[PDB]
Amino acid sequence: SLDAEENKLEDSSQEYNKKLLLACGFQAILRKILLDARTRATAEHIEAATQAFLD
Amino acid sequence: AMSLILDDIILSLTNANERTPPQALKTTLSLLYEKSKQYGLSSPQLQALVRLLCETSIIDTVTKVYIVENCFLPDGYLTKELLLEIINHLGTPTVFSRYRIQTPPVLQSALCKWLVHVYFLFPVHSEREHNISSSIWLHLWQFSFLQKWITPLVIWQATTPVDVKPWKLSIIKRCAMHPGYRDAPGSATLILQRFQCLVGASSQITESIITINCNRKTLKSHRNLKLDAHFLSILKRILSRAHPANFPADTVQNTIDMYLSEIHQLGADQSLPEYVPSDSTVSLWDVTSLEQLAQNWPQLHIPNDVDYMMKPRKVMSRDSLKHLYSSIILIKNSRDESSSPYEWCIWQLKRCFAHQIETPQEVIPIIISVSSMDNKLSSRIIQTFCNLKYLKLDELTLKKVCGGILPLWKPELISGTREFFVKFMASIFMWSTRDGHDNNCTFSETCFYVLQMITNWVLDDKLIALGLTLLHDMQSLLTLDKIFNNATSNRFSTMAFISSLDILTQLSKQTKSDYAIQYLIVGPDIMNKVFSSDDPLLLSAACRYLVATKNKLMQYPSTNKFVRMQNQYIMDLTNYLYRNKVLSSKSLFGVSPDFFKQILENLYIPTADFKNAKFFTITGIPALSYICIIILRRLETAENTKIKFTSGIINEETFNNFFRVHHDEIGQHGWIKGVNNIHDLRVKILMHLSNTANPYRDIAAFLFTYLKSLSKY
Amino acid sequence: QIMDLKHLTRQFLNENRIILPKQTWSTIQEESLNIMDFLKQKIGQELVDSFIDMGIINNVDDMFELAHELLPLELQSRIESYLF
Amino acid sequence: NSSEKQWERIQQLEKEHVEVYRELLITLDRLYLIRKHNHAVILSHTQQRLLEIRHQLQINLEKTALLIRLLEKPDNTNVLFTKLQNLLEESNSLDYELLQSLGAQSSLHKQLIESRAERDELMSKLIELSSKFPKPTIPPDDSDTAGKQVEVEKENETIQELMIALQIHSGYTNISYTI
Amino acid sequence: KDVLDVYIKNLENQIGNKRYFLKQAQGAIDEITKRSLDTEGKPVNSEVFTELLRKPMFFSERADPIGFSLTSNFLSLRAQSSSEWLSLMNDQSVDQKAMLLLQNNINSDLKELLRKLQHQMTIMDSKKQDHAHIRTRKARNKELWDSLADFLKGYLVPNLDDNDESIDSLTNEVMLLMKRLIEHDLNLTLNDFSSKTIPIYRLLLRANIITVIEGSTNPGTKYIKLIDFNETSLT
Repeated sequence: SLDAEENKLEDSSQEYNKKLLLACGFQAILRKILLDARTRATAEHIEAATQAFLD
Repeated sequence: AMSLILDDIILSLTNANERTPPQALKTTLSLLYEKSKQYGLSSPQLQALVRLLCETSIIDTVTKVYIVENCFLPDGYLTKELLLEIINHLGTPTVFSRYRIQTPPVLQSALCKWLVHVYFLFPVHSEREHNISSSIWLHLWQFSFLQKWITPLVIWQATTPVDVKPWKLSIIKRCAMHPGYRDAPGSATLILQRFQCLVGASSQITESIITINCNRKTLKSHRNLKLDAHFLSILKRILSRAHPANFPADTVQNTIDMYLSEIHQLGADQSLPEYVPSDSTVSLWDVTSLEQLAQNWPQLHIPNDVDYMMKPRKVMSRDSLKHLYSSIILIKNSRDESSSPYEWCIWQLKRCFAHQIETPQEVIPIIISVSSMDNKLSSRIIQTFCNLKYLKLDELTLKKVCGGILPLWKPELISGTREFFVKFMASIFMWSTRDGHDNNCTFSETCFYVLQMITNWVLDDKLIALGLTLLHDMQSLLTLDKIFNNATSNRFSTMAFISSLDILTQLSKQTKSDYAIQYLIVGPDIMNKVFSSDDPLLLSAACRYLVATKNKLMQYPSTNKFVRMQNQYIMDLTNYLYRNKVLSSKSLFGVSPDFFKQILENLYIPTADFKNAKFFTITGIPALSYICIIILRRLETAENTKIKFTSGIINEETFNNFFRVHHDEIGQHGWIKGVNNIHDLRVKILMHLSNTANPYRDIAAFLFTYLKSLSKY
Repeated sequence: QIMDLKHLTRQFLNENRIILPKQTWSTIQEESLNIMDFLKQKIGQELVDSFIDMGIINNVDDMFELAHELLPLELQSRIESYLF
Repeated sequence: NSSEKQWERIQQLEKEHVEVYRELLITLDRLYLIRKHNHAVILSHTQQRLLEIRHQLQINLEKTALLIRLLEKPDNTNVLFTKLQNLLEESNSLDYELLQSLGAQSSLHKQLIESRAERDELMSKLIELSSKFPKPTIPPDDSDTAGKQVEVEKENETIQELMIALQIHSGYTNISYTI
Repeated sequence: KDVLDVYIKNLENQIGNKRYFLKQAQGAIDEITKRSLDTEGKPVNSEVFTELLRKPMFFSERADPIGFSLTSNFLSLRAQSSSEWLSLMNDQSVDQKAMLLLQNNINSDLKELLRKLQHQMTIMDSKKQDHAHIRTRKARNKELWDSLADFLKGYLVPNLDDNDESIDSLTNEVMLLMKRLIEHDLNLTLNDFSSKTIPIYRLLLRANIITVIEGSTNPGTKYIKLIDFNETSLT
């Protein structure tokens, strides 16, 4: 679930909302990295996304 | 009384605002604890209590969930106004309701769990309220916290495969593949497995099942629905005590276990919509119990699934009343020659005679069960199928119909039924005893059924004159030489005759009824032939009839047509059974007494000591010749004699031989006590015959009551 | 970070390609660690602007779409009543 | 089994013998009248029955001579005597079961008729009660281009589901089943 | 084995003799009738019948085994048919025993149903609100549109972007959006949701009730479509 990722962030209503937003952002970042790895694979390993994620 | 006390306690809990008592609220809560476990919190009280719990926040969520667990014990059926007050408090605040105070999700899951526990107490929804509830509960299934417990509600309500619309599957699957649910796959899979059972293969369902796969562990962990047994025990107690014969412990437990077994078995393994016009029309299939059938009676709706309600129980299931379906359809619309069970039964018979069915043995009891207890239908099956036309088609099926329908049938019009049944039975007699088809108990069995129908008639007056005439028209057929004989007799016909001869016996025994004795005396045509027959139990039936008909002929004078032939039967059946003097008398059975004398010439017998008197007694008549030997050899064993009569036949000749070859002991002892003369032996075997354990008791009874020589028994 | 990581991205993975499950997950776990540390550094509502700076979402409607796709329904409502 | 084929042939022959015997009796008693008269062959039913009764009396007198010339001195060694005792003890064995079976068949009938009396007394009360209930009226059964009837039946269903969704997911405590 | 063999031979011989007697008697009757073929001869018998019942005919020989044929053709056909009758009455007395239990529990349930119906009649005809909602298809649709509009006018509109109420134009826009949704506009886009009626889109989205897939022709817009509550597919 997303509560797992929310709890894997600190390791309070407004703080709870900010934590949920941060967990959603982390999951979106991971999905973008995996999609970049998929595009890299169609080009031809996930590191081609980690080094490209220097932003 | 008590319910007023409980209403007062709930009102004390409700108005407990703006006071903040230290412990008075605790005392009120304890009073509720102890008073809700006793009587059962009638449904308006439950509605007020759930409203108090969800809206107010005087007590914290711990005690609120605790009193949802241990106090929400309904005593009735959960009126549809309580389910709404629960649905109205499930959910979360939203842009449109940001000011509305949220109820704690733990309390909402507790309410859904309580709804699962008392699901067998839901009211029957009106075929459109059901279509709305089965969508409300699906939309409430998307909130994760109350998703483990709304899953059984979506499964139990998803009967009627019309409730498996794909827009539901678009929401089920969308929540299973969703990251942040953590318990959706093991619930979506159960809902899909239920939907699968309901609508067959449905490739969409099975391709959605293997997309959200559960690893056989957190699917079994979800099949096992753990209903609190303490709660259910208290609930069964409260229901049984509050409503006898309506929620008894056995049916409540069977129902709870049926629901749990549905949820468990999930993983192992309907005509058309018709625009339900009204908002309150409780369909018939949906009705689970009898109380719901009676509450929703004026609003009932019998659909046109006759082929389903007819063709193929302590649970309060939807099929709990499938045996009452056909009965509560002839009631809604009065029995009209166009009802569904009538026409269904008739069409199934028409397709059973013309062999257009796979297992008649499975649909014939369903026809006999609906028509034997309904005269308006039992009277049309008789007019349609009880004829020669449907007898040559199938005689094995018509016999079952006549054996289920005829025994109970009183005609509406006395007039034209005697001719009808005379024609029916004459046609059966002709068809059954035809050339090449010797006999297979078709006429004798159907005749037997008719005899039962005639008993039914005769039992109630206004038909006892029609009944007793059909009785004699049946006796005039069961005694025809082709089917009732002395050499080739086929005991079928002699066994449906002794039942007709007992319809009369029971009549002649009872008093206070109006029927001429013309209907009680059989007539020397048929009767003489019963006496000259050869089987012992038919002769016993004739003797039982003759002995139990004198108290009805004493009242009549001697110069009567029916007290002269009745005294003729006994004048000769007594000198054909005991006092063998058929040669000195005249006209034994209508046949002259010198016919026997001439027969006994050229009729070879080795000895000639006592020939003409050798075979005309109870010991020598070919009917009771060997039964008397058996009675003799049984008296010998009962006395432990030491001479052991050395032949089987009893007559004046062999007896003199047995008494001249063992004269020394016979005088001293070693044989039947009183037997010293042949007549002593014939009286001993008669006295042994009149013990009520053998079927031939009535011969001894008749001889005793009519001879006037051995009347001392 | 093993089975929960396998579960969270099932909807994203089952649509393009299944898996290349060799040494990736540990390389994915170190990336989870460093990305979490980077997000905490960055946070150390405007928050949506700092999000937009990295996430191509470009606005708050895409953030609510992400929330709808990642959170459950009782949190989607909570996030809507906070972003809007 | 030689003896079993023997006894089967014996039974067939005895059945044939009895058929021929009865037929010969009937035809002889007809020939007597046809000779006394010239063509009278339409004797009445009460006389056709007297003929049958007399034939039965003659048959009874014929087969009670066998129970004398064969049972009075029991040989216990002849093939015929040993057949009779295996035939006189088989017939009346079921005479108690059979008699009982009619007492337990006219005892189920006594219960069927009372069950049907109860059904007829219940169903009439039930039908009267059903009639005394207020029957709900039927709608005006019109037929407006049934294609449009279907296109409306599915147009006022999406409104229902949309209403249920907008009510559940937004707010609106007063949901209810009447959408 | 041979005693029986000569017994069968005697039986054959006697059946032959009796069949010969029958043939000769039928021939005599046939001939006497052919002497009197006047017209389908059948007159009543002039009471010489009483003379026939005085004397028998066909006295039997000593070697005639008809005393054994009758006894055995009758004593065997009687123990063979009484067993069939017992089976017929014992497979009919189980059908009746089953039907009796069935029709007795049916009668008990009908008795309870009558009790409950009497109770409902006693408590019903005073003021029990028996006012159903029988409507035709078009009246149902009209009432549903009115209920939708009242829901938007009463709760949905007043709680949506309520900076300044001005609900008339707002409610008309929301109702037009709902109309375009229900009627499957096939061209409704997220751009038709103004910054005032955008919570409508979020409510239709959180309910998992729409599909916001792209038009496949323009990658900027995403065509909104209502889930088909009407389509009934394989499932």
